[PDB]
Formats: sequence, C-alpha cells, structure tokens
Amino acid sequence: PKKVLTGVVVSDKMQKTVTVLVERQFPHPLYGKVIKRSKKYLAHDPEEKYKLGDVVEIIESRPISKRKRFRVLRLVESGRMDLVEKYLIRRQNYESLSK
Amino acid sequence: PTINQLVRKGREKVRKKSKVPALKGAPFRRGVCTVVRTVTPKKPNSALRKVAKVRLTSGYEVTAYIPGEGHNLQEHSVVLIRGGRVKDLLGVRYHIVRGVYDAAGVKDRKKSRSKYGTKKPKEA
Amino acid sequence: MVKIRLARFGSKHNPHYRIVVTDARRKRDGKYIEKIGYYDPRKTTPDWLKVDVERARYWLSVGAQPTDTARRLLRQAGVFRQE
Amino acid sequence: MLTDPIADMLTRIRNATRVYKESTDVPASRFKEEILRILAREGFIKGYERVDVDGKPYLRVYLKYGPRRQGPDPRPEQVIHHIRRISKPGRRVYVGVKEIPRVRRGLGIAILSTSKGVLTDREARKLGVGGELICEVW
Amino acid sequence: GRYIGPVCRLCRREGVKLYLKGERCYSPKCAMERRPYPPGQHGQKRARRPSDYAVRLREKQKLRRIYGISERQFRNLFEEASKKKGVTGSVFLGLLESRLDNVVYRLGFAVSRRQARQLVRHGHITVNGRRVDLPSYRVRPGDEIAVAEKSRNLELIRQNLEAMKGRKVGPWLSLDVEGMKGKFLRLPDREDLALPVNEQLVIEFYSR
RNA sequence: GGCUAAUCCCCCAUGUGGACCCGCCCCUUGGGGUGUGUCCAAAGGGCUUUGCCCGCUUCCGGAUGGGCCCGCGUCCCAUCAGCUAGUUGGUGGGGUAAUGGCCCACCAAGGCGACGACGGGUAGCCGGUCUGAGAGGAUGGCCGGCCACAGGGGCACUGAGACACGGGCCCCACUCCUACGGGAGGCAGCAGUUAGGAAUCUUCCGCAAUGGGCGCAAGCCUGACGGAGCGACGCCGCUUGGAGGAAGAAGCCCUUCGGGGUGUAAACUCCUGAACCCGGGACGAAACCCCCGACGAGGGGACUGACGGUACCGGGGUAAUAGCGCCGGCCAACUCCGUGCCAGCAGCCGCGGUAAUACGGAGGGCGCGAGCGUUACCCGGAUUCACUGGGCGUAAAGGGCGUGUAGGCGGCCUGGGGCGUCCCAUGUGAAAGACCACGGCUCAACCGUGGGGGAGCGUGGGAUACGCUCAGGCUAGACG
RNA sequence: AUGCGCGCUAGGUCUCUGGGUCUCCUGGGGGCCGAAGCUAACGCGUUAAGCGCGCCGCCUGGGGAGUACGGCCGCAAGGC
Ligand SMILES: [Mg+2]
Ligand SMILES: [Mg+2]
Ligand SMILES: [Mg+2]
Ligand SMILES: [Mg+2]
Ligand SMILES: [Mg+2]
Ligand SMILES: [Mg+2]
Ligand SMILES: [Mg+2]
Ligand SMILES: [Mg+2]
Ligand SMILES: [Mg+2]
Ligand SMILES: [Mg+2]
Ligand SMILES: [Mg+2]
Ligand SMILES: [Mg+2]
Ligand SMILES: [Mg+2]
Ligand SMILES: [Mg+2]
Ligand SMILES: [Mg+2]
Ligand SMILES: [Mg+2]
Ligand SMILES: [Mg+2]
Ligand SMILES: [Mg+2]
Ligand SMILES: [Mg+2]
Ligand SMILES: [Mg+2]
Ligand SMILES: [Mg+2]
Ligand SMILES: [Mg+2]
Ligand SMILES: [Mg+2]
Ligand SMILES: [Mg+2]
Ligand SMILES: [Mg+2]
Ligand SMILES: [Mg+2]
Ligand SMILES: [Mg+2]
Ligand SMILES: [Mg+2]
Ligand SMILES: [Mg+2]
Ligand SMILES: [Mg+2]
Ligand SMILES: [Mg+2]
Ligand SMILES: [Mg+2]
Ligand SMILES: [Mg+2]
Ligand SMILES: [Mg+2]
Ligand SMILES: [Mg+2]
Ligand SMILES: [Mg+2]
Ligand SMILES: [Mg+2]
Ligand SMILES: [Mg+2]
Ligand SMILES: [Mg+2]
Ligand SMILES: [Mg+2]
Ligand SMILES: [Mg+2]
Ligand SMILES: [Mg+2]
Ligand SMILES: [Mg+2]
Ligand SMILES: [Mg+2]
Ligand SMILES: [Mg+2]
Ligand SMILES: [Mg+2]
Ligand SMILES: [Mg+2]
Ligand SMILES: [Mg+2]
Ligand SMILES: [Mg+2]
Ligand SMILES: [Mg+2]
Ligand SMILES: [Mg+2]
Ligand SMILES: [Mg+2]
Ligand SMILES: [Mg+2]
Ligand SMILES: [Mg+2]
Ligand SMILES: [Mg+2]
Ligand SMILES: [Mg+2]
Ligand SMILES: [Mg+2]
Ligand SMILES: [Mg+2]
Ligand SMILES: [Mg+2]
Ligand SMILES: [Mg+2]
Ligand SMILES: [Mg+2]
Ligand SMILES: [Mg+2]
Ligand SMILES: [Mg+2]
Ligand SMILES: [Mg+2]
Ligand SMILES: [Mg+2]
Ligand SMILES: [Mg+2]
Ligand SMILES: [Mg+2]
Ligand SMILES: [Mg+2]
Ligand SMILES: [Mg+2]
Ligand SMILES: [Mg+2]
Ligand SMILES: [Mg+2]
Ligand SMILES: [Mg+2]
Ligand SMILES: [Mg+2]
Ligand SMILES: [Mg+2]
Ligand SMILES: [Mg+2]
Ligand SMILES: [Mg+2]
Ligand SMILES: [Mg+2]
Ligand SMILES: [Mg+2]
Ligand SMILES: [Mg+2]
Ligand SMILES: [Mg+2]
Ligand SMILES: [Mg+2]
Ligand SMILES: [Mg+2]
Ligand SMILES: [Mg+2]
Ligand SMILES: [Mg+2]
Ligand SMILES: [Mg+2]
Ligand SMILES: [Mg+2]
Ligand SMILES: [Mg+2]
Ligand SMILES: [Mg+2]
Ligand SMILES: [Mg+2]
Ligand SMILES: [Mg+2]
Ligand SMILES: [Mg+2]
Ligand SMILES: [Mg+2]
Ligand SMILES: [Mg+2]
Ligand SMILES: [Mg+2]
Ligand SMILES: [Mg+2]
Ligand SMILES: [Mg+2]
Ligand SMILES: [Mg+2]
Ligand SMILES: [Mg+2]
Ligand SMILES: [Mg+2]
Ligand SMILES: [Mg+2]
Ligand SMILES: [Mg+2]
Ligand SMILES: [Mg+2]
Ligand SMILES: [Mg+2]
Ligand SMILES: [Mg+2]
Ligand SMILES: [Mg+2]
Ligand SMILES: [Mg+2]
Ligand SMILES: [Mg+2]
Ligand SMILES: [Mg+2]
Ligand SMILES: [Mg+2]
Ligand SMILES: [Mg+2]
Ligand SMILES: [Mg+2]
Ligand SMILES: [Mg+2]
Ligand SMILES: [Mg+2]
Ligand SMILES: [Mg+2]
Ligand SMILES: [Mg+2]
Ligand SMILES: [Zn+2]
Repeated sequence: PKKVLTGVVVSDKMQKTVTVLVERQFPHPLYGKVIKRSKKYLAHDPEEKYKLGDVVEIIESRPISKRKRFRVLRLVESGRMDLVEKYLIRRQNYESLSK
Repeated sequence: PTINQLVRKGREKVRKKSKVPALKGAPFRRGVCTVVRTVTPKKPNSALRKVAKVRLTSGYEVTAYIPGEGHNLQEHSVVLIRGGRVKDLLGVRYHIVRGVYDAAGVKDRKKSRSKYGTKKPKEA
Repeated sequence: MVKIRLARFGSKHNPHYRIVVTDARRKRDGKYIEKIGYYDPRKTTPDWLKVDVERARYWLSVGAQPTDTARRLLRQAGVFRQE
Repeated sequence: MLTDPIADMLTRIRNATRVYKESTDVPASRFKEEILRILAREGFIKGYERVDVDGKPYLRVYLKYGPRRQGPDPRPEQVIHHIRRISKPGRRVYVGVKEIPRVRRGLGIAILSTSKGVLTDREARKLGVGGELICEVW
Repeated sequence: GRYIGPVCRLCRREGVKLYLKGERCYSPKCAMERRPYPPGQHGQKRARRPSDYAVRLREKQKLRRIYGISERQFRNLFEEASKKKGVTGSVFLGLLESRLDNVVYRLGFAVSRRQARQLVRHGHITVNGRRVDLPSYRVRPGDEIAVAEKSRNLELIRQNLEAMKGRKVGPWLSLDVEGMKGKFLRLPDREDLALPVNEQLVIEFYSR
C-alpha cells in the first residue's frame, strides 16, 4: 500500500510545495508512556491549492525533488491555525537558548 | 524521577575503568626491565619486596612484582607480565611470570608449581 | 538461471542433501528459493529420498534445470513419469 | 484538582479501611460505579449506594472486615489487604489477552477495563478480550 | 578417567555404606565394621557441625560416588533432567539407573558396579542382540540386556549367575537366570529405589 | 606498408511484431488499446544431410537476480548550538534502465535544528550468540543474509550485468629491472616466508562425491569443495583394571609411648584383555555414457575413489599413563616440623616481630581429573542507573524565590468519530540455531525428518470501557 | 537543611484573624502534645517525613575538588 499520513501545513513559501506536519503517538519502548513525536514532510502541491493551516493527507510518491517525496492527497480540515501557531512558536523559541 | 522525566532524560549506564593497562587489552605482555629494585611496603606490614621497573611492548612503563623466593633478574632481562596488584606496595599493578623468557621458576619449591613456574620433581 | 540441485546439509563423512530450487549464481549452501526434498546416500533410513512432485513439477514448468544427480533423484521419484 | 479520580477512589477506600470505618463517601461517576460493582460482586465491599451531599452526588462504599482477634491488637483482619492502581495518567498500561496477570496466584483480582466492558481477570481471559489494566486487589 | 583407588575409603567418608565393593561389602569385612570413622588422622577426632554447603555437598557426593560417574557426565545428566518434563529428583534417578553398566549390575551379571563397567567395556554385553561396549549407553525400556553368546561360557559370568539363582531382581526388570538374558521393563522410581540419599538435597546443591 | 576467413563489421529486402512523434478511447502519475506517418531485424554450423539436431532474429509472457524510493528501528559527548550555497524549491535542459540538484543554466529565497540539527568520538549491520528468574546487559569469531573494500586517491571503457581482487588509464608511497632513457609489480585467494604480537596450522591428497564455467558430446578447468595433517583450542565418548585380599607387612607422618594414621591401598591369588600382530574389508555411487523405445517416458543395462586397506567385522594378546589446584573466614578439607615484621603470602578482611591450622616442606584431607590453575574481557551477583525495581529533614541528593514559554498532566453528563487500545482473520517473521518428538552413526558430541511457537509490521473485519478528538450540557475545580 | 498543587486519614491544648444561633461551633494562619501509619534511629504525625496522583529539580563511595581545561557571564572581585 502506498502510505498516507495526515498533517497540517505549517509553511508554504516554496514554489509548488508545502510543508506539512505529521504527529505520531506511540508507546515508548521501555518506560511505556505514550510519547508523541512529529516530522515535517515536504509535499508536493502542483497548483498552489493548499494554504497555511490546512490539514491534508500526504501520499508516498515518485520522487519530486531531493527531500520531496510526497504529494498532497486531499483536504481533511480547513484552517486550524492554532497548530500552526504552535509550530511557529516552538521554533520561535530556538531564538533563546545559546551564547 | 517521574516517567516523563525518565523518557526526557533517562538512566545513565555506568562505565568502568580497567585496573590494568597491560592493555592493548591483551592478557600478558612482554617487557624488558630497567631497574630491579627492592622496596618498602605500606604502613601495616614490614618487609623488603622485589620488583622491576619494565619497558613494555606497548610503549608503556611499570613496576611489576616478582613473586616467588629467589630470582635471577638483572636490569636487562626480558620478562612476561601477569597483572594483578599487591595491596601494600605503592604503584604496582602487574606481576611477573616465572618460568617464562628470562625469569626462571623457583628452585626447590615443591608445592604450588603451576604458579612460580617450576617443573616437576624427579622420582626414585 | 534458476536451478534445481543438491545442497550439502550433512556432517563430515555423513552427508545429507537438501534437494532445493535456487539460482545457480548463489553458493551451494546458502539462500535458496524452496526446499523440495532430501537425499541420503548411505541410506541409513527407510525414507532416504522424498520429493513432493507437484512442487518440482511447478518449477520445471517455469524452467529451472536440474543437475544430473538432481534429475536422477527426481525421475526416480517420478516427476517425469507420464504413464 | 482531583488528578486521577479512580486512584483517588481506590485511595479513599484504602484510607477508610485502615482506620476501620463503617462506610466512606467517594465522589461519583459511572466508571467508579463500575469499579465498585466489581468490588461488591467480588466480596471486598459490602456494597455501595449513591447519595446526595449538599446536592453534589457521591457514593458510600461500605467496607467489610474480618472478625475481632486475640491477644494484643484485636483489630480484625482486613478484607482488602491491599488495593493498588496500575494504569495511572501519564503512565498507561494496556494488556493483550495473553498478558492479563495472575493475582496472588488467583486469590485476588485485577480489574481490567475493556472494549467489552469493565471486568475481572478470569472474566476477560474467559471472555477473551484485553484492555487498560486499572488496578489489582487482594 | 574415573576414580581409581581405595573405595571402602569413600564408604568411610560419607559415613555410610555405599558398597562399591560387591561381595564382602556384604560379608563383614567392609571396615565400615569397626572403622566407620572417616579417612586421615582426624577421622577419629570429633566432628564440627557441617555448613549448609557441606551437607548439600556430601549428599551429592554420595549420590555420585555410588555410581562411579565423572562429575562432568553427572552434572550434564542433571541439567538434562532439569530440562526434561516433570519432577527432577526422580527424573534424574531414573536417568542414572538407566545407565547400561548400572543395569548390568542391577541385573546381576557383575558383582560390583565397577566390575560391571569393565564388563560393558569389553562387551561381554549385548543389547537387543547387538553388542554394546559403552557403559554410558542409555537403556530405553523394552530393550533387552543379554550376556554375549561368545563369552557366555566365561568362568566369571556363570560364576555370578550360579549365585544369582532364585534371587529376586528389582521390579522394573526381569531376568532369565540360566539363559543370562533379561529385560528392562521400566524406568524405576524414588521409592522403587534403595538409595541411601536425599535427592532434593542434591537439587539444592545445584541451586547455587 | 601488404595478404585473407568467419556465427566479426556494414547496406538494401520482408515486418509476425516492436520503437517513436501526433490524434482518439479506456486507464489514471510514464498502465493498456489504437490510427495514419517515419525507423528497426537475422548466421550460420553438425549430422546417418529430403530431415533432425546445435544455433540465430524480432516480439509477448514466465521465472530468478537486481536498480531506485518511503514508514519505522538502529552507540557516546551539549565542556558539539546553531548548521546550510546545489543549500531548499521552481521552470527548461543533460544524463540514466529508471525517479531524483544526480548534473547544468536561469528564477524565487528557502531547507534543517533542544523531538538534538552541525560538530567530535567510536563502529560494518542482521539472523543470532553469551548472560540473566525475567525485564535487561553484553556481543556479532566460525555457519546464513546484506554492505563495503581489494596498497593509497581519482576516472572511465567493455558489457545483460562492473565503475570490475588474479581488467585498463592517471597521481602518490614502497619494492625490483634499468644501456639512465625508461619499464615490472600489487596473496584482505590456498598453502608458505618475514615482521609485529601473549598467540593463531600443511609450501599435503584428490575431482571420487556436491557445486560452478565452457562444450552436442567425449571432455578440460576449479586451493569452491570433499578429505587428510597440525595444536587438549572446545564439545562428546573412552583407558590407566576387575573380584579376592591384613583385625591390617615394611617405609613415611603424628603420638598421652598404650598407639592412631596412610589402608584393601600394596605384596600376592585368580579373571578380563587398552595398546599391539595376522586375515577379510566397506557404504559413500548412479547418473553423465551405453543399447532397446522415437535422442521423451518407461524399461532395462555396464564404467566410475581422494579418504584407504581407514572405518568396521571375524581371529589371537600384554596389568597396561596421573596430574593439577586447594586445606584462616567467604569455602568442602589439619596436623608436627622449619622460619621469627625476616624470608614470604595476599581476591577482600588481613597473616608472619616464638609454641603460625594463612609463610616454606612433610604427612594426611577436600576438589576436579587428561586435565587443572592463572591472567585478560563480558554478563551475573548489582533492587549499585532501580521499565519490572531506588532514592533526596539529619546518610549523596529539593534548584535562593518567583513569573511563566515548549512540554507533561486533566472534574462531571451525553452524542458523532475509532487515532491510541482490544479481538478475529490472513500476509510476512528465509535456512541454520533455540524448544518438543521419533530417528542415524555401538552411546554421546554431531547429524537428519517432523512438529510447535513467536515480538514486530502489511492487509481486511469487528469492539467502544478507558485514552484521544469533534459537537453539546453541567457546576463540586478555577476565576469574577 | 523538608519543591509546588489536590484528595484522603482520631483527638487534645495554646494562640492570631473573619463569620456565627458566640458552654461552643465554623472558615483561614502560627505553635505544642499525640490515632492510625511512616521512619535506620531521632523523629514525623490534618502546618506529614502517613496514604495517594500530577509535574519540575536533584543523587549514585571518600579524597583529589567546587579544583583543571572549555564555554558563558562580570569593570574587577569572582560567579554559573
Ligand atoms: Mg506557496
Ligand atoms: Mg523537480
Ligand atoms: Mg535560529
Ligand atoms: Mg547473486
Ligand atoms: Mg446499587
Ligand atoms: Mg507496572
Ligand atoms: Mg524438571
Ligand atoms: Mg510440567
Ligand atoms: Mg516398574
Ligand atoms: Mg541457576
Ligand atoms: Mg594495414
Ligand atoms: Mg551481425
Ligand atoms: Mg530494412
Ligand atoms: Mg503490427
Ligand atoms: Mg498511446
Ligand atoms: Mg547476411
Ligand atoms: Mg523478457
Ligand atoms: Mg520480474
Ligand atoms: Mg524490486
Ligand atoms: Mg522484485
Ligand atoms: Mg532516523
Ligand atoms: Mg556499537
Ligand atoms: Mg574539556
Ligand atoms: Mg558548494
Ligand atoms: Mg529534471
Ligand atoms: Mg552503463
Ligand atoms: Mg523530529
Ligand atoms: Mg559493534
Ligand atoms: Mg573501524
Ligand atoms: Mg537465552
Ligand atoms: Mg538462559
Ligand atoms: Mg550491536
Ligand atoms: Mg542486541
Ligand atoms: Mg562478519
Ligand atoms: Mg558472516
Ligand atoms: Mg538487501
Ligand atoms: Mg579504494
Ligand atoms: Mg597488503
Ligand atoms: Mg585502490
Ligand atoms: Mg553499456
Ligand atoms: Mg555478455
Ligand atoms: Mg554501470
Ligand atoms: Mg569496487
Ligand atoms: Mg592477487
Ligand atoms: Mg601495466
Ligand atoms: Mg616477533
Ligand atoms: Mg583446518
Ligand atoms: Mg567434480
Ligand atoms: Mg559435474
Ligand atoms: Mg557426438
Ligand atoms: Mg588450471
Ligand atoms: Mg576445505
Ligand atoms: Mg573428556
Ligand atoms: Mg581391588
Ligand atoms: Mg604400618
Ligand atoms: Mg602402624
Ligand atoms: Mg588370558
Ligand atoms: Mg559405493
Ligand atoms: Mg552402491
Ligand atoms: Mg548403474
Ligand atoms: Mg564423469
Ligand atoms: Mg536408435
Ligand atoms: Mg531412462
Ligand atoms: Mg537408466
Ligand atoms: Mg583403497
Ligand atoms: Mg578382539
Ligand atoms: Mg598394574
Ligand atoms: Mg572450612
Ligand atoms: Mg598460597
Ligand atoms: Mg623454633
Ligand atoms: Mg612453631
Ligand atoms: Mg604468634
Ligand atoms: Mg600451615
Ligand atoms: Mg590460605
Ligand atoms: Mg602451607
Ligand atoms: Mg598431599
Ligand atoms: Mg582452562
Ligand atoms: Mg558485574
Ligand atoms: Mg541490572
Ligand atoms: Mg537481578
Ligand atoms: Mg522506579
Ligand atoms: Mg517493562
Ligand atoms: Mg539508595
Ligand atoms: Mg553533617
Ligand atoms: Mg544532606
Ligand atoms: Mg541547597
Ligand atoms: Mg527552599
Ligand atoms: Mg501549555
Ligand atoms: Mg477524564
Ligand atoms: Mg482502530
Ligand atoms: Mg500473524
Ligand atoms: Mg526458524
Ligand atoms: Mg546444521
Ligand atoms: Mg538412537
Ligand atoms: Mg541440532
Ligand atoms: Mg487493522
Ligand atoms: Mg460508539
Ligand atoms: Mg465515545
Ligand atoms: Mg464544553
Ligand atoms: Mg517529592
Ligand atoms: Mg492545632
Ligand atoms: Mg468571633
Ligand atoms: Mg489551623
Ligand atoms: Mg505565611
Ligand atoms: Mg503506634
Ligand atoms: Mg515510605
Ligand atoms: Mg512527636
Ligand atoms: Mg501533604
Ligand atoms: Mg572517587
Ligand atoms: Mg567525586
Ligand atoms: Mg565558591
Ligand atoms: Mg574559566
Ligand atoms: Mg569581559
Ligand atoms: Mg569566593
Ligand atoms: Mg581571576
Ligand atoms: Zn565398601
């Protein structure tokens, strides 16, 4: 089966491309708690269809670029921008913690 | 430690340090003596103990104890190193293997002969 | 080219052979597509050869080739008999 | 805030019994009502009823104890010698039907919560289903 | 090779009689009459209570010493019986009593257990008609232990057998006296067995 | 510079079919069909030559082998915190079997990072192994799978397939040849030599077996392989005798001078018969080939051994190797003598400066036994990194205090969803190993046959308590 | 030498401070004895060191040493 994942598109800036964001819960292999990790998938938007804070399915594909292996299947939920403000701010925090 | 705390940091699996750089990892190492001394044990005992400083095949240099009663070791002898320390002699982590290369088994010792390198006594 | 032959599974002086399908290019004794029988030379057992034709037939169908020894064993067990 | 509520019922009971109270009020929910149904049925508590306390509804659990004793310390043997939570918030436990535990060699239970319901151990094993393992008791 | 040397000594050491001597380890010479005390000079001297270790030890000692086994074989046999399904002490004893040489003793072809080893070794012993010279051989019940037709006539063999007239043999066997063959019908049991040994002690010895 | 053959190279021909641009239908990423238009095939050889075999060409399919891609898993240091220029995406392009910054031009300015990016250190990874009650720790030698390298670095060519260990070009180090110009090499293939090291084998036999290349075969090749040699390196089996035999010979040890000890141990009596010497003597091996039938099937039917005159069978036959550690407690085993803070022992506690069960011998004892000790290393013990399974008033351990970001965690009721969770089904979990069962070598070690298990992940179906989520209520928390 | 939050588990006694029907009861704070329980002991004990759940900080033999090197901060002192 070609794999599908679901995410929120956290940034669009790229020509013809959106970056989606996919969480996975899963139990931890020793401590056993359920832990929740995420990954950014670079996914191929041919039409500039999908916008920021849109929640989409991503599907394994024939490679588009380096780093772009996935295309955007369909729109699940339109406009949850909290998720975005989250990722946005998680990254706004790197601004601290250095020198 | 909570469990959140245990995932986000998690236990520290403790290393250890090898009480013997005969090293290379090896089980014995060949060396050549420098000084062959006679030394003064730490506080609780009293004695005179025979040890040799030794250059190793490892580019390494240590004092090594000479087990057994009598020994033939001069400053240019070649010798095999055993490892194991003596509690009461400051600085010595390694023993000497009698019967091997130059250090020769104790004359006349009839008893623990695997150690001390001596052969078996002849019989009539 | 895919083949049907003997691989050596016994011990020293005590051979036993797995009659197996594999590519000729693989080693004698390593991974093989399927085990279709066994052979015992010293014949130390009532059952020293076993086959399961229908399988061996299937392979010959798609064109693996036997050894001479393998084919010997096979026909012996009657892959080939058309009566 | 009550943080694990079920653990707090289990605890309201634990404390109650060690001081040998006749009854105890624990604040109320369907899931706790279930947890109790099993206790009652299993012999740990006498039973329980729901009550309204300044309008906020509770449940009196009513506790069982052994008979009185001899020599020093007459205090009757405990019926729930212990009761302990298992899946707690923030570390959760789930068990496939083939991991469901044998409690004190069977002389006690383990409440499992399942897709099929809230059950004891013999209950699920013979029912054939797994779940989130709430606690154990002897 | 196994322990070659004064035996009635170990009779003395385990303080009990494990006859490894055959005849006369019946007739009152085994020295366990009038010298039951242990070997050496202190054998006469008083005994200090045994560490729990020592206890375990010398009971396993008896169990082995009786059979003349090496420890290597012994302990391998044991762990082998730990694995085997069901109660280990009994299982074990079964596996020991199953030893060919032992069976040839039990069946009364030889006087000692050890003389009997010699017997297997030179293969005056046959099993189901095929000769076997291996004292470590595992007899599975239903097997039939015969003296070997060649040596049937040997002075020593009919010697034992003549004194073996009418004597009963242990119930997991059967014998034919004049025909020298006899069959091993079952693995024997704890009760089915003499043995002057607590086996559970031995298990505890391999606990550690 | 000249000669000539071909299954070597080239041009027309035929087009079953196929390639390609453009149209159309279906399909849905470049899958399939289709219609015109252009382009593309081939080699002959052997026979008993009128017919067969060995080949050749285009195409469709099968099969086995692989290329590339994705989810997830995969050591240490945060005293490594920022990293990034083909770097991130885009059009068009080159390359390839094929997607791709794989490469190029041009355009945009992105991409990654405390969920550890960048950096440094170590490291082939896995099946499995060892250890552990388990969870887990440790490891990856031999056997199997995959990777990578073939003196160091770069690069292509040939080809179905390589960027190629016994192919090639170039730079570099080293060795050897050198008419001083210039050349020749590449055991991390089997043996072997040298060095280094604590240490690691024969410059053997053989193509008989199995496998592989070429060949119509006959056959040739094969340091794959199958054997033998070497070394207690490990595992398993086996011998150094059995029964009798003293109220217990001498010697050696201690004595309370009565004796206790070694100890049935020996001597000797009887019996068996390791080694060893004659005689037979293998399976491993029926195909390829041979004839019948039609070169099928089927049927018959002869050659073919390295190991080896070894295994084994039958025959005769001799009492025929014992060593090592330990004996103060942990720990099974005790006494005199000798030494006198010495000589020494020692894993930890710690012995020895006069009566030492600790040192050095002897007698006796315990443990193992063709072994037994030592050292190194790993797990264990060690619940001493505590998931199972620890702690923090005084023992090590609560941050000087707060605000609050990420993050973790979340009252009561109802309903939708079914992401976690659970169950069923099935796919996968190669073989070896591991467990069980019978079996094969006299047993075992070793081997074979069969069985069963299995976390995890793919797929389909189902459950809805708890967890999540979406929608709606509540007021016991919180705020007003 | 006792991180914050919540629920739960005899009393007694002194006291500060609101409300009450003000022998007293009822909230909120400070002490002392002491159920159960905990604790190596001392002690703790509704102002837990009890019973629980959540989250953060921290520990892992003594000395070398809060030293060395690195980094960060600071005018220096010297801090983390
Ligand atoms: Mg955009
Ligand atoms: Mg692109
Ligand atoms: Mg930044
Ligand atoms: Mg291959
Ligand atoms: Mg009711
Ligand atoms: Mg648990
Ligand atoms: Mg058992
Ligand atoms: Mg059982
Ligand atoms: Mg019976
Ligand atoms: Mg054990
Ligand atoms: Mg020319
Ligand atoms: Mg051509
Ligand atoms: Mg043409
Ligand atoms: Mg056509
Ligand atoms: Mg088309
Ligand atoms: Mg032509
Ligand atoms: Mg094809
Ligand atoms: Mg294919
Ligand atoms: Mg593929
Ligand atoms: Mg494939
Ligand atoms: Mg990863
Ligand atoms: Mg590693
Ligand atoms: Mg540093
Ligand atoms: Mg660049
Ligand atoms: Mg492109
Ligand atoms: Mg190419
Ligand atoms: Mg991440
Ligand atoms: Mg490694
Ligand atoms: Mg490396
Ligand atoms: Mg295991
Ligand atoms: Mg194990
Ligand atoms: Mg590893
Ligand atoms: Mg591992
Ligand atoms: Mg490897
Ligand atoms: Mg390998
Ligand atoms: Mg692979
Ligand atoms: Mg290279
Ligand atoms: Mg080299
Ligand atoms: Mg190279
Ligand atoms: Mg090519
Ligand atoms: Mg080719
Ligand atoms: Mg290529
Ligand atoms: Mg290469
Ligand atoms: Mg080469
Ligand atoms: Mg060249
Ligand atoms: Mg050297
Ligand atoms: Mg070899
Ligand atoms: Mg061959
Ligand atoms: Mg061949
Ligand atoms: Mg021909
Ligand atoms: Mg050749
Ligand atoms: Mg070989
Ligand atoms: Mg052995
Ligand atoms: Mg005798
Ligand atoms: Mg005497
Ligand atoms: Mg005497
Ligand atoms: Mg004779
Ligand atoms: Mg043959
Ligand atoms: Mg034959
Ligand atoms: Mg034939
Ligand atoms: Mg041939
Ligand atoms: Mg013909
Ligand atoms: Mg035929
Ligand atoms: Mg034939
Ligand atoms: Mg021969
Ligand atoms: Mg003979
Ligand atoms: Mg003799
Ligand atoms: Mg002792
Ligand atoms: Mg000693
Ligand atoms: Mg003196
Ligand atoms: Mg003295
Ligand atoms: Mg003294
Ligand atoms: Mg002494
Ligand atoms: Mg000692
Ligand atoms: Mg001594
Ligand atoms: Mg002795
Ligand atoms: Mg050893
Ligand atoms: Mg350890
Ligand atoms: Mg552990
Ligand atoms: Mg443990
Ligand atoms: Mg814990
Ligand atoms: Mg666990
Ligand atoms: Mg602790
Ligand atoms: Mg203090
Ligand atoms: Mg402190
Ligand atoms: Mg402090
Ligand atoms: Mg504080
Ligand atoms: Mg938050
Ligand atoms: Mg809730
Ligand atoms: Mg689901
Ligand atoms: Mg399955
Ligand atoms: Mg398997
Ligand atoms: Mg195998
Ligand atoms: Mg058998
Ligand atoms: Mg096996
Ligand atoms: Mg499913
Ligand atoms: Mg529902
Ligand atoms: Mg619901
Ligand atoms: Mg709401
Ligand atoms: Mg705390
Ligand atoms: Mg008070
Ligand atoms: Mg008032
Ligand atoms: Mg108060
Ligand atoms: Mg205050
Ligand atoms: Mg009390
Ligand atoms: Mg406590
Ligand atoms: Mg108090
Ligand atoms: Mg509290
Ligand atoms: Mg330290
Ligand atoms: Mg320190
Ligand atoms: Mg300071
Ligand atoms: Mg500094
Ligand atoms: Mg400054
Ligand atoms: Mg200061
Ligand atoms: Mg300064
Ligand atoms: Zn006796």
